[PDB]
Amino acid sequence: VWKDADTTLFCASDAKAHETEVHNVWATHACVPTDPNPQEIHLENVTENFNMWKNNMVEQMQEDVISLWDQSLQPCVKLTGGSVIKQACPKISFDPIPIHYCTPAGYVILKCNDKNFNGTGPCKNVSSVQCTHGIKPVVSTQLLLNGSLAEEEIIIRSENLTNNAKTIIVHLNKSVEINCTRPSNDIRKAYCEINGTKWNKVLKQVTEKLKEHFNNKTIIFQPPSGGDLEITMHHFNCRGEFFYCNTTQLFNNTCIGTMKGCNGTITLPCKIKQIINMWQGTGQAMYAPPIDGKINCVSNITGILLTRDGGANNTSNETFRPGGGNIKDNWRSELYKYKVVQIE
Amino acid sequence: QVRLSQSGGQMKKPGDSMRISCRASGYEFQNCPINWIRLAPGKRPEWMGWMKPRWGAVNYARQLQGRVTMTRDMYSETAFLELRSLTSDDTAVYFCTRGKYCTARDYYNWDFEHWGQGTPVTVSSASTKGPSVFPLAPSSKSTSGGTAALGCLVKDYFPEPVTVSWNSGALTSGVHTFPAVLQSSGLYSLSSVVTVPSSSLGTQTYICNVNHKPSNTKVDKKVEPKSC
Amino acid sequence: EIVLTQSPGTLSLSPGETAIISCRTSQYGSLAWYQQRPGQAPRLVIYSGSTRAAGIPDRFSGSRWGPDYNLTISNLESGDFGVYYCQQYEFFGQGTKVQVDIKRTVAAPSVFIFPPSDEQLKSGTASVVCLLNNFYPREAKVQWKVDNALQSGNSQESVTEQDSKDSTYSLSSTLTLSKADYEKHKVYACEVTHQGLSSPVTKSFNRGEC
Ligand SMILES: *[C@@H]1O[C@H](CO)[C@@H](O)[C@H](O)[C@H]1NC(C)=O
Ligand SMILES: *[C@@H]1O[C@H](CO)[C@@H](O)[C@H](O)[C@H]1NC(C)=O
Ligand SMILES: *[C@@H]1O[C@H](CO)[C@@H](O)[C@H](O)[C@H]1NC(C)=O
Ligand SMILES: *[C@@H]1O[C@H](CO)[C@@H](O)[C@H](O)[C@H]1NC(C)=O
Ligand SMILES: *[C@@H]1O[C@H](CO)[C@@H](O)[C@H](O)[C@H]1NC(C)=O
Ligand SMILES: *[C@@H]1O[C@H](CO)[C@@H](O)[C@H](O)[C@H]1NC(C)=O
Ligand SMILES: *[C@@H]1O[C@H](CO)[C@@H](O)[C@H](O)[C@H]1NC(C)=O
Ligand SMILES: *[C@@H]1O[C@H](CO)[C@@H](O)[C@H](O)[C@H]1NC(C)=O
Ligand SMILES: *[C@@H]1O[C@H](CO)[C@@H](O)[C@H](O)[C@H]1NC(C)=O
Ligand SMILES: *[C@@H]1O[C@H](CO)[C@@H](O)[C@H](O)[C@H]1NC(C)=O
Repeated sequence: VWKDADTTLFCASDAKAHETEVHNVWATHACVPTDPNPQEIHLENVTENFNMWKNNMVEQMQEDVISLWDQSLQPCVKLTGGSVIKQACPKISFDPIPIHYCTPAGYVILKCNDKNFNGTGPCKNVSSVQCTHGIKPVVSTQLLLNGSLAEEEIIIRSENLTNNAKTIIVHLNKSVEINCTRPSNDIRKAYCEINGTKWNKVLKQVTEKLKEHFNNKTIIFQPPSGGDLEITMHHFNCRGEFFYCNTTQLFNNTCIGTMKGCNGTITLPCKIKQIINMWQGTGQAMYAPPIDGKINCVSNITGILLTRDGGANNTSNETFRPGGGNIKDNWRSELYKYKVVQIE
Repeated sequence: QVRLSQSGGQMKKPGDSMRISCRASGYEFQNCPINWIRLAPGKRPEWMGWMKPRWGAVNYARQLQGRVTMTRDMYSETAFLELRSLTSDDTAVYFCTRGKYCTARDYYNWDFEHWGQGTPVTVSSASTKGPSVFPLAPSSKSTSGGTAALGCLVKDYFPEPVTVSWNSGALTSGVHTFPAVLQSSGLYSLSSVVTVPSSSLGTQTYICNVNHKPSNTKVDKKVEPKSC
Repeated sequence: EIVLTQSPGTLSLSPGETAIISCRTSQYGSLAWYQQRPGQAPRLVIYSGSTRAAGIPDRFSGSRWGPDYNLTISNLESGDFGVYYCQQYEFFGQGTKVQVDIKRTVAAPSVFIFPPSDEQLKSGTASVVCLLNNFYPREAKVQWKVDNALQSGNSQESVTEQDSKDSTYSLSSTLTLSKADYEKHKVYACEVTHQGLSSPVTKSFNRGEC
């Protein structure tokens, strides 16, 4: 017999002790080496309830990533709480590695294996593991990058779809590469490339899936209504540099319905900023100009963060806008099938 | 103790834009969404949108799209509301609100325990229009042995208010002056009535005195039985 | 899109009595009740259907039957009167005004109808006025009939405050038509139903004839 519980997890990784890359260094001291032969026990005739939106594993990972970023991506100047902090800010080696989260003695992680599991409610096919899969602590807004894919159908995730204040996570079943590049020889200017044939077909499937959740209403996408640049644009870190990419073209209603002309390569305008709003929760940070040469990162778009327009209208359509900003949601998108329980 | 304190009331014209502020205190400002709700008598409370201070993320009510803007200043813990292209329909008391449940890890937005004191905003034309005054005639035959009703219909004026007296205030008994109604035209209308002995209809003169200060209008109208 | 239908529009009650306010929803979920006193910000009374907010006495209770949520306020005090709203997410009901009523014997209204004045008819519009004078209780229904056809959307009503002396109410109803529409019909009737009347009473006039 067991029961739902919360405890202090430990992390595991395949970090290299010789590596100067920031995630490797952190993991060397914070984590233990992974298990060569992991043990998964499928629980027969067992039905468990889950809730990805109230999973405290997310809280611990959040603390870890903040700790990672604070101790590794130090600004030249930190503007926070009326004060000003000037530090050394050397260029770093930056590339997220997979981090496993595991339970100590007396505790075990339960894993939901239902292929269409939406994040909350009962799960029929449950297994028992010590550690989660390898999760890369990728910090981004609007688009979830380099994450896991849904096994079968596209899955809509929300604590409550009828509540316009709750975040919506669209979990894709097919990756769509995003190829972002800052060329060699304005040094702050950059761009991301996406195959519009692949993206629009996926986006069409997203609208159809959303139709199933909102009574066959017309599904419409719009740009963000407002907010800081970190959320009104696709914000992410590539090779230590903070990227801001305009996603207006990524959500083209014209291409997902008269559907002729947008069948090619989509190029999003990006800019590398040295003055940023920190996601860690404080204020503004200042960094050195970008490194020289070719700055490039090819990522998998594996998820989308959305917010739905509220209001006492009466139309037969729902409007969705690229969301994000709550980085805890990023971890929720990978930790959704896990929950900690205590043995007796 | 959680507090929300709002800026002062405003008078606006059609076409103007308005900006109001809501200063928060007593809690961690960036942990909870701030909402804007407006109240107008005779209408449903209307949610205009929420704003999350962390990144300034917003969600605007669909029927206000393109007209409204919500921002915040993190240092002063103040939320700001802007509404453009004002019309008469925007006349209301504007409130900022916050949910009852809010922690550093979780919140529920919609149980509004906390309200600002409200910011009244009136949107109206500078123009004024004096009332038309029509008699509400007694009746046909003088039914000696009963009481008769007569009055004045005070129609199509703007803005409020008009007042009505009878016989320069000498007649008060049985006088009823009704609260005005707002018509489809955007102009106001009301009636004032008085019940009098039917046997007095051929002896005593009945005059309603209509006053409308905004248009500098004072009208006297004698109400007498129709001759037929 | 959540449809909240609140009823009734107005409650006229005396201190010590009970107010019963209901809200019908098109969607289940957490429903809240708010109180707004005159010249004051709204106040959270009940949330999650039946949970009392802080400072709210147990005279306030929320209940639910099917899609119908009810706020019941027992032993009404002065501080209880005002307008009440139900709420689900961003949606609010139309509100229920609870106002103080002083009790007295039932009194049927005296009903008068006023044809348009010849002076107004020169302007192109026709206003027909029906007066309901000195009645109690406040609850009354007025219907307009033009050539025995029920009218909808072309009338406006107004009610006086309860009289300080005789504790009665009076009501004015105005039917507004174009001059062209007015001269199209003959019988202009206004029908009054009230507890003080054994049967609905109709006052009418025929156009043209005196
Ligand atoms: C149960 O889950 C495992 C692991 O995900 C999967 O391989 C297996 O097919 C599932 N079986 C059923 C009956 O769902
Ligand atoms: C997820 O499935 C549960 C169980 O059927 C259901 O209650 C909930 O509404 C679903 N959520 C979404 C977003 O589909
Ligand atoms: C992804 O899911 C959609 C339905 O949401 C389905 O039509 C499509 O075939 C799936 N693609 C896969 C499994 O590769
Ligand atoms: C990106 O997706 C491809 C196929 O979907 C996969 O082979 C690759 O490992 C992914 N990249 C990651 C997980 O970094
Ligand atoms: C990414 O884009 C750059 C420049 O557009 C190109 O040279 C490179 O080959 C691309 N990478 C991939 C994997 O397509
Ligand atoms: C986009 O992807 C499709 C396959 O999904 C491929 O056939 C096409 O050549 C790609 N477009 C470009 C411009 O590479
Ligand atoms: C994104 O680009 C479009 C180009 O049409 C522009 O209109 C929009 O303002 C841009 N958004 C931001 C946040 O800069
Ligand atoms: C959407 O696609 C159409 C046709 O390809 C194009 O004309 C339009 O500019 C696109 N919308 C954008 C780029 O926002
Ligand atoms: C995603 O993973 C690839 C290698 O698997 C890496 O080159 C890329 O920078 C990653 N993207 C982000 C945003 O970390
Ligand atoms: C959604 O909200 C309702 C109340 O608004 C609540 O009863 C329900 O449990 C919520 N659903 C989930 C999955 O949390």
